[PDB]
Amino acid sequence: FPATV
Amino acid sequence: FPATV
Amino acid sequence: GAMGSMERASLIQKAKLAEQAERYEDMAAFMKGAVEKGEELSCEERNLLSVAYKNVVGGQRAAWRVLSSIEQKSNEEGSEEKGPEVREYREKVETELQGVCDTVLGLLDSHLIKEAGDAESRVFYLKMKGDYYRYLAEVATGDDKKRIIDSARSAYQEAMDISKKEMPPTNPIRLGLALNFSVFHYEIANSPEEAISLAKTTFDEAMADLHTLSEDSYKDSTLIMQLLRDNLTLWT
Amino acid sequence: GAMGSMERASLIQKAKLAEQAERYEDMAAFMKGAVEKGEELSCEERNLLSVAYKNVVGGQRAAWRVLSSIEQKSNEEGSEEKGPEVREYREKVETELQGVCDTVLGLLDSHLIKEAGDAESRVFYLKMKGDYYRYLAEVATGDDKKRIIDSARSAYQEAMDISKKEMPPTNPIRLGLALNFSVFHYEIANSPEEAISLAKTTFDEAMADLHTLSEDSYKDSTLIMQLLRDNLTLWT
Ligand SMILES: CCOc1cccc2sc(C(=N)N)cc12
Ligand SMILES: CCOc1cccc2sc(C(=N)N)cc12
Ligand SMILES: [Mg+2]
Ligand SMILES: [Mg+2]
Ligand SMILES: [Mg+2]
Ligand SMILES: [Mg+2]
Ligand SMILES: [Mg+2]
Ligand SMILES: [Mg+2]
Repeated sequence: FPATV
Repeated sequence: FPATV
Repeated sequence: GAMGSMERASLIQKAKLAEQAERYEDMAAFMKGAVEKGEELSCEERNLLSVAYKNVVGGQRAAWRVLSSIEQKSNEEGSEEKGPEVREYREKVETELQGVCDTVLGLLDSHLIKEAGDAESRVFYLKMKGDYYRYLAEVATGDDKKRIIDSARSAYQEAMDISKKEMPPTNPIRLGLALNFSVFHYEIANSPEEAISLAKTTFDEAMADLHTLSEDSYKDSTLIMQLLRDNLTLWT
Repeated sequence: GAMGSMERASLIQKAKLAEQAERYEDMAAFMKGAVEKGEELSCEERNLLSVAYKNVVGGQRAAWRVLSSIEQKSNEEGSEEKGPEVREYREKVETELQGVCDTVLGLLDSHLIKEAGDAESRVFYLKMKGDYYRYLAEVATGDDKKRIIDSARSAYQEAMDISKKEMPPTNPIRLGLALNFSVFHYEIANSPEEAISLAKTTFDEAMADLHTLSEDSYKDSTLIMQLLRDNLTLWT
């Protein structure tokens, strides 16, 4: 999965 | 801590 | 509210203890109680709220993905019929996840967003609104799916519009918003080119503003810039 | 019982799905429902029950230890009085932990142990009884503390007596029982010499029986033997 914050 | 199972 | 009898300051203190103990469901319940006291939240308090619910919903999303993959395998040609149980349990986790999202969105609508006037509070809450609609969109399949996606988009876009007018390009809230809206474009809206363009422009505009920052601010901003680059590497 | 309307086989299937999804509270609730169907549990089912509750109570114990340490620091000379909140929240986690232990002990007493006649079932359940009384003892401070410790000891001792008569010294249930009873001696009963003696004798008697085993059994037994050695290294 791509990075999120 | 010591090991337990 | 089960937290109605607890002092606001005690709820905040216990949220911090729960964080140290990695008790994120408790942390979220304490922060929900603090929000329901009706006062605006400070920067630290807003981040306690977000850390708590992000950990809770993150665990639910990870579990939903495992169960969804099992369900997909159980439905392909040649698979042995295993009964309704996989779907039922995926549905159980999904309903609990939706409940968490609805709770967060409820706190934002009653009444965090309407009282948030400074960019750092209002952008943060609108980012959260976009994030929790995005988590709803990840599991959505019904008549309202397009409306769920558009609700996420609309919240992200309002946050973006404010952030561009009222924050420097290195502001970590602005950066994290852009990171997440870019992921929305890639994973939810089927807009990989928009996702890539947003990540690239955000990174480059932040790079050009780093010279204005102290060492500590530089660390905060470059951390999120690296996540933008990580996604660009994944996508190109 | 909220699981009363679900088929036994469906509860077992969902416990396995919950394990894959790392949803151990759900796993434990499903296995509790399966036990409450009233039938004896197979070997695999007994281990699903134990894996589920061990993960749940393990998280509670870790959280309790964090909170207890904070509370201890807040009570030493020179510390700023932080109010009742640390104690209150430690007490909340402690009460939830005690509730889990009481639930497991309740399943064992109604009626798993009384129907367990084979050594592999009965030793396993008596080991679990000793383990959950040990977790109660870790947090106990009242008039009943010595009785809680003695309940753990008594369950472990009955399990040991059966295991020595009815299982080979390499049996993994027997080994894990001895490992845990040794930790009971060291950490609960203030008997480090008994703990060390038990770990050493268990290890040496298992070593001498490894020659009888297949490759797969050898792997199972040596894994637990290494834990015995790890504890001996920690303690000597
Ligand atoms: C900068 C992003 O979030 C914070 C700002 C300011 C104080 C705190 S304390 C905290 C916490 N996880 N407990 C997070 C933050
Ligand atoms: C040997 C110790 O426990 C098991 C014996 C036999 C089948 C299984 S399945 C399983 C599980 N964690 N799902 C554990 C076990
Ligand atoms: Mg008050
Ligand atoms: Mg659904
Ligand atoms: Mg644009
Ligand atoms: Mg039936
Ligand atoms: Mg107590
Ligand atoms: Mg002896």
